[PDB]
Amino acid sequence: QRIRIRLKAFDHRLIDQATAEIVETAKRTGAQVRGPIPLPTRKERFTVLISPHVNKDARDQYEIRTHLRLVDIVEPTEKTVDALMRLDLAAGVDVQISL
Amino acid sequence: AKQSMKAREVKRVALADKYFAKRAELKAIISDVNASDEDRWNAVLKLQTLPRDSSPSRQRNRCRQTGRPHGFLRKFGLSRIKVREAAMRGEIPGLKKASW
Amino acid sequence: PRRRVIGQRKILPDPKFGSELLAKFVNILMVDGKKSTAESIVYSALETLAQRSGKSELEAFEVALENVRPTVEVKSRRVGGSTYQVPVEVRPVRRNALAMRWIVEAARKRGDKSMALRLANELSDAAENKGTAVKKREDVHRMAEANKAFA
Amino acid sequence: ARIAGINIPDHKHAVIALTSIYGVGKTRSKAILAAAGIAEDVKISELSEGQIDTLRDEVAKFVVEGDLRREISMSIKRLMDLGCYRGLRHRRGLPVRGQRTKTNARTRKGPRKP
Amino acid sequence: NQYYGTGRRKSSAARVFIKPGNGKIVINQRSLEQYFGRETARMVVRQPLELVDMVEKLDLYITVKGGGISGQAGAIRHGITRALMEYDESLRSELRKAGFVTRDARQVERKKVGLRKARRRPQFSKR
Amino acid sequence: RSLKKGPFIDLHLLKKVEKAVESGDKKPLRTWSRRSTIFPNMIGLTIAVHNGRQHVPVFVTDEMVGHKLGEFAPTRTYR
Amino acid sequence: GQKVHPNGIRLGIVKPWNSTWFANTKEFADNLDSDFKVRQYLTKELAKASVSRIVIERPAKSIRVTIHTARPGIVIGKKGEDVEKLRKVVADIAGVPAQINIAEVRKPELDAKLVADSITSQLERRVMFRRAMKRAVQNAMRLGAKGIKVEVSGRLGGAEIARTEWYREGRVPLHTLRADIDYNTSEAHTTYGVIGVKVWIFKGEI
RNA sequence: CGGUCCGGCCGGGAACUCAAAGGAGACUGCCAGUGAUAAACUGGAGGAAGGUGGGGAUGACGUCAAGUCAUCAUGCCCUUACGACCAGGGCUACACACGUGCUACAAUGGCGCAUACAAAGAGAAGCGACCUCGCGAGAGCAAGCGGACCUCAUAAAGUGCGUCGUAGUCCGGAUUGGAGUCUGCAACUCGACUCCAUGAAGUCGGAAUCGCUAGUAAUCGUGGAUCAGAAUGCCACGGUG
Repeated sequence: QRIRIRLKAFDHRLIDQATAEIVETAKRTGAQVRGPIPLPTRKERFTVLISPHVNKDARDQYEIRTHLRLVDIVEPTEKTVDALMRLDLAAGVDVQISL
Repeated sequence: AKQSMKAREVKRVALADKYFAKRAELKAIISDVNASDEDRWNAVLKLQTLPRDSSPSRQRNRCRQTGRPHGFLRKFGLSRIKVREAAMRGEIPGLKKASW
Repeated sequence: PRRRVIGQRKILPDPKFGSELLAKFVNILMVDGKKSTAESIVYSALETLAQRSGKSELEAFEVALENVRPTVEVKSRRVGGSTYQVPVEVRPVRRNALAMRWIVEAARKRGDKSMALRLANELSDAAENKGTAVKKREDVHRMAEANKAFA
Repeated sequence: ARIAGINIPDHKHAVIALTSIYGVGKTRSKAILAAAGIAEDVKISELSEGQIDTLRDEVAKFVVEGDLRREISMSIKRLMDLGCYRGLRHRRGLPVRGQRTKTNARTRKGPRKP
Repeated sequence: NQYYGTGRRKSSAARVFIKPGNGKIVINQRSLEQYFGRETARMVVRQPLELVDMVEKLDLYITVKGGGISGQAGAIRHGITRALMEYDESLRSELRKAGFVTRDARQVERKKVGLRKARRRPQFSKR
Repeated sequence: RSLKKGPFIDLHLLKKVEKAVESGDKKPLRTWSRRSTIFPNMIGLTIAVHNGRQHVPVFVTDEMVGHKLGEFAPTRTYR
Repeated sequence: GQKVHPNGIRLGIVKPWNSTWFANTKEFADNLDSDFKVRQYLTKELAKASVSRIVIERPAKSIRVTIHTARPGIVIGKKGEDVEKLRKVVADIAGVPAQINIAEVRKPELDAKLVADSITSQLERRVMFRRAMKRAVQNAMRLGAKGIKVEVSGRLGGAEIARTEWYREGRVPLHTLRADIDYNTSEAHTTYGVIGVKVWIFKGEI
């Protein structure tokens, strides 16, 4: 049918490297690649008190940005499927394979 | 927190996994269903014979490192102080100071 | 502004008449950022204050302002250990601002039903050289004439 | 005019005039006017006497009048004579429904006294 | 042909397509009077094609998202100015002097820690 | 203000009450279950309800049915 | 005044994270706790191995740990039996299969963690604090550091009233985010309480 | 541009909004004048932006033996108790005084009907649609959604029409009585919410005092953390202004 790949990471350079690796794996296999479409970034935020006792007015605001990429292959030759299903990507990147 | 407080939390988690996972879910199901035995389902009396610590509502989220019962964050499982300590040392992935 | 010399912000003209005076009047009458609520009041008051006289609207509003506009006011001063009141000459922009603010506070201190009616009556009184806005202008001029020695 | 609820309602919109009865709020007033067949925006004047008799016939279904005062007095008296927690809170003029007494009990305690 | 211009304000972004000749204005499949019941919002939208004499000389097709009444009206004004400069490019000086080519960058200031609002600080007691 | 799926009563107190009514008049019932609802079969018995330090004797009457036991044992001393 | 943590303020700017995995909310706290336990065990076991930094990354269904140490032969040992024993228990702590790499710290005199550890060890050996601080500063500066300052605090030399002392050489621009500032701390547990040591090492910008 | 149940919905298109990665752009760079021919300052052009463009993070040496031994770590005392387990109670008391807020005293408003325009977020022992039942809180059944897709989720001030007509009122909602819903072993002390009923003070606040310089104050809604349940607090978001 068709395979879409959802990539998640906290660093955007890492997710871009992973997406580049994926599109090279696919195009060098001879499949067609739709993407990579940059999906909106989900940035969680946290506000914590930096004092051990009181001092509520003293706080630090932290955040975690989750970067999203979507890669679609329209006709996934068996070559493409079993090529990408054994790709080696960075540790901080989460990859989903939907069929 | 004291050692006894952490031991209490551990025991409560264990009891909640043992009983309320299946038995108390069944009993509360019998209690909430309107179609079943509107007179003597007997489930209400059996729900109180179970240990109290088996109720998940009696668990208190404490920092996984210190046991602090206040300022907890479910995302990290730590209190605000230990969250900040780990964040500044670069031990929480992706977390950094925010500005906008 | 200890050192700050400051410019001027862009006030938009009135949608109905195209006057900056009426726009600032609506701004002064506005509360809680409800500009549409204040514009209806000002327009109803100007309409009601139009048929009475006969000189359209803008003209009636300016005639009402001419009687409330203060020429000279007193500025408190602490030099000789007591309340000095030096009568200073009012600038035209501050003149219009004071006139409009006085008319609004006088209309809000009235017993009529709606703010449109209160405004219409206050403006008609001002055109007739009476009311509480003209009263306040005469109070200010009186206080200036009393302290003319301190110019 | 006058209703089975002795009280005399003012001559104004029927939905609001019927509120003067002790025990009839806005919802019950609307329900009375609906079950009777009278519009809500009509004054008490312009109402025929046959229409006021109709309103009386409908308000007779509710316990809304010194009768209701009696039922409320009976409940508070039962609470006080029972000696329960709410009975004691009623005896001492203190808030009954868990409100704080450190500050802000001025409706039950009245004007403050040093 | 269509001359396009993108206008923006606080949270709004208007897509304005102008075409040669008529007095028609359509905002989001609605007329100007239907879309803007506030007369200031209509005066702001009509404002740029008044310095340049266009009564029934340009047809406007507008869509706008985000923001409120005034933000959307300012975004439409900005987009109309941009489309007019795309259409003639000699009207640049007039729309500059009027102040319409400037993007109003006034955004809502964020809420800060320890303050009740962007600048509103809590009530201070000394003694 | 508990749902309408039946009132609550602690089971130990329930069995104590049945044993007390089936065996005839007895001594006051010492209990800590201030949260139990007073049932009609408790009319006539005197339940000693804990209030924090003592067990306050509460002679149950028909007018008390529906209340919780702790409603008749004040926990705070104020003079 | 209180200063921002110089490491955390530069995370993503010029400083990398010590934990580089991705996880959702479900496994985030579990991974954090497991990383904490792994780092704790490794710091306790390799106390005499000059371990300066423990980087933890979690591939798909495993964990690999990189130990930055200035004594790699001690961590590895004869025929790697020691690092094998370390891996076999890191795998138990983390639950998933484990892998351990050893990264050498070529210049221990330029690592803030190792300098702080050296100073705290000297303080616990009853060595004069001024001497230790100046030796650390000199060793770091003669090895090409652009700047260094170390600071010790709390009952120095057994004093009844605590005191904070700091020595500074070169350039330490804590307000420049482009500045590569290596910062770490350590505590000396003495007979008179805790003495906290802080070290800043500046290694240039960009 | 074709088709259309008029719904970007479906062929399609890659233009535009937008998404998110890279780049450009602002430097007193240019012009004029002043100025020790210096640094700079005043104005102008151009430009989306002009003079550290707006906001944030960033807090020097030190001061207050300032706060925290109750996050944590750490250099006298207890130890069949100053340790540990349990049930109930208390932290929620109440003559009173203070700080910080919310709601008001109304007509720039209350109520009724109709209708318009956001942004930012959260969600798997979770968010939970549609439909049915209930006056309602909710209940039953049961999709979709680890989510630019599904759900929370109807923005509200606003606008149109009607009414109220200055009164302790169709303002105000306190308090109290009755009847319920949900969470939870369990709502008595001591939960939140709904319905019916009741309708305190309050008609703009003494001495005094606070915040705020522009998308700011003022006002209007929205979301999140903690959390089984329990926000008028906190943290954030946009509308009008």
